Amino acid sequence: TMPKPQWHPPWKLYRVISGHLGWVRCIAVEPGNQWFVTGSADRTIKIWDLASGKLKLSLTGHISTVRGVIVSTRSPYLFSCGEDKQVKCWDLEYNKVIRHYHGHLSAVYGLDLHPTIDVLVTCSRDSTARIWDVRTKASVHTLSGHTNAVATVRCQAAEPQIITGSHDTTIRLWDLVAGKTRVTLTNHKKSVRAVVLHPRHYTFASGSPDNIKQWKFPDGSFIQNLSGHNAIINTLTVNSDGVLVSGADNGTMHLWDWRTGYNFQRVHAAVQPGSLDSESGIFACAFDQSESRLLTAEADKTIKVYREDDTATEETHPVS
Amino acid sequence: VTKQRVESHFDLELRAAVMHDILDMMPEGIKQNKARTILQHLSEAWRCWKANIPWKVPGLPTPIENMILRYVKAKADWWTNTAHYNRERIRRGATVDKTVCKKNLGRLTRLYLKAEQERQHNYLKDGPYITAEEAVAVYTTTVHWLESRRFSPIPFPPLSYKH
Amino acid sequence: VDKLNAAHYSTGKVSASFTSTAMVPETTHEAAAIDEDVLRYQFVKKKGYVRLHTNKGDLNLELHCDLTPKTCENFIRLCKKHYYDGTIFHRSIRNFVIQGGDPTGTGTGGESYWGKPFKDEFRPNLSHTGRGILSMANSGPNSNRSQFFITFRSCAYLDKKHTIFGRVVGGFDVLTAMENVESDPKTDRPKEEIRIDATTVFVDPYEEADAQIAQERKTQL
Repeated sequence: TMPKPQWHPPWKLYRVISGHLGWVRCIAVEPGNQWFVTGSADRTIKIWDLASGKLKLSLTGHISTVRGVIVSTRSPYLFSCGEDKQVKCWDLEYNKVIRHYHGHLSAVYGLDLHPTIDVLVTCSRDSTARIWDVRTKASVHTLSGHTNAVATVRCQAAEPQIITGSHDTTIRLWDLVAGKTRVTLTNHKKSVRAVVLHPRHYTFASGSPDNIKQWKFPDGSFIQNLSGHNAIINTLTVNSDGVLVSGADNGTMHLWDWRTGYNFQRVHAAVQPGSLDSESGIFACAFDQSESRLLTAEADKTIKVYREDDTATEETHPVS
Repeated sequence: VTKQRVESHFDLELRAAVMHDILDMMPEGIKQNKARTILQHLSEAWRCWKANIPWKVPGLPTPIENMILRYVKAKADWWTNTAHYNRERIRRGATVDKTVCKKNLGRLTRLYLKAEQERQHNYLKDGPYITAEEAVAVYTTTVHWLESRRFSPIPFPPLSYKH
Repeated sequence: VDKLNAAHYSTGKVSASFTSTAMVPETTHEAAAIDEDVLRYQFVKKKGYVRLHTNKGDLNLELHCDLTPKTCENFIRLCKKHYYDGTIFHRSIRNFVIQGGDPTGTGTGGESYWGKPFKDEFRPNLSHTGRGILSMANSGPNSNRSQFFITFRSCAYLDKKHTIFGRVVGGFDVLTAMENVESDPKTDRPKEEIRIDATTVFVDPYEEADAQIAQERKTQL
């Protein structure tokens, strides 16, 4: 029912970090694969060297969980956002807050910086999202309409520029400038938390308890229903070679190929020493810039780092 | 958010996060799983963690129990870490208050009594740590000393006692 | 706890050892051991077929051992104990019932297979209507015993009161002779002793249950 799926070598766990004192809610990578940022519910924000796996820095911004961060590739800025109703921006030469965009009403849940228009787009459990001027603390649009907490946003240059998925189980595509709803999709049954945009196929996938779904831009054409990783899914991350990663809620991490939707690996990770298994979980993922290694921030205060498997061949690992 | 509403706030955020997560995943109790009752059980699990009493209600669908344990572990750890931090403030003199003094006293004792209950039961399960050689050495050496001090052992206090 | 014995919830030892310190930490959830005979009854979905050999003749017994599993199995275990041999149908009320099940033949005694007076199982569908209703004589709620009776016709006032386990399907003329017997209008006792002489349990649905259960135990082992 499909052309024979390609062969991607599996992934093996090799390096494990344990430095936080709470859940690790979000994690991002620096433009040049030298260091990655972590934001936790311990309220810290910790910068780590990507090579030596050593904690380069820690900074005590928030008042509660840091629910999401993002590093600027057009500046030495780093934007944090947390359930303290507030969003902050750090200069990373002087390591300090430089402006704070007030305005939301409840816990921010996630955010993204638009690659070319210098704005932020942040989603919040207050049933909205907003578009922020970078510098001047100006919000141009309250992208509104989701009947509940806008569980995530991703933004991109092309039309449409803003996709937001929610606990209303809907997905919504917005025109940025008029700040208006353009299109809705409502295929899902259970809330939808993870949306990811392909780098070179003008497409995007959304995850929910039921299973992943795939769509074609700019319209919202359903494509290809991906099933198999039946667990509350928390982040989707896609790689250069079409490797697509779904981190589930309960630790079970699943891999597939983007083209055929071929679930070709299940990794089922082991918790730290002191953590009961029931505290297992995955909360965010990110491939490095060079896309060789993979970071995953788990729900037991640890950051696990997987590497492409080098000893893999078609016979070591056949495709079926 | 300000130090007043920190507790009430974080609580709100936690209870609602629980609601979203499970009572959108666990259902197939689709109508309403009596979420309100599952949250009553949340509160009770907390209470029992605070009072060091094994809370074990058997009929719970294990995945629901898995969630509840994830969340109580989160909250109790937050509790602790904020206790560490407030006590460091108060020892550093930084600030005064008539609440954050009594509150922290309460929290800090409860943490202590939990440590103790632990350490007693551990002693019972792991036997006297003072092996037997050490016990006999100490005992015998005391006796040597006393006898070499001609110490008349005190006698149980007679009733028609002079003093 | 094997895979069949994997209950629906955890034993709770992780929960206890977590919200308390006096107990040793265990960090793996362990689901419970579900059950036994109750598990068995999930396997017994088939009926039971017994030929009662009485001094009047044979009675073919159909039993929804799927629907009243404890009742039917108590009866079937007293059957393969042959606990009904010598027992008499010590009560007969014309156009009401014939009632028996006592090695004492007095009607006031008897056993459950486990000795334990067992719980009453009336279901929405089992109603004492028509001839051949085979319902438990119990002294009230959940008091079930060795005592059982057949209704001679529709007796719906026994519904939600007397656990039917099945029906009569053969021996209609046997029970016709039974309903023709004189019984003492002050003790309703048959003037001719009608007695269970022998038991032949053709199909033992709990046999097939135990077979499948033990096969799965062997295969998972």
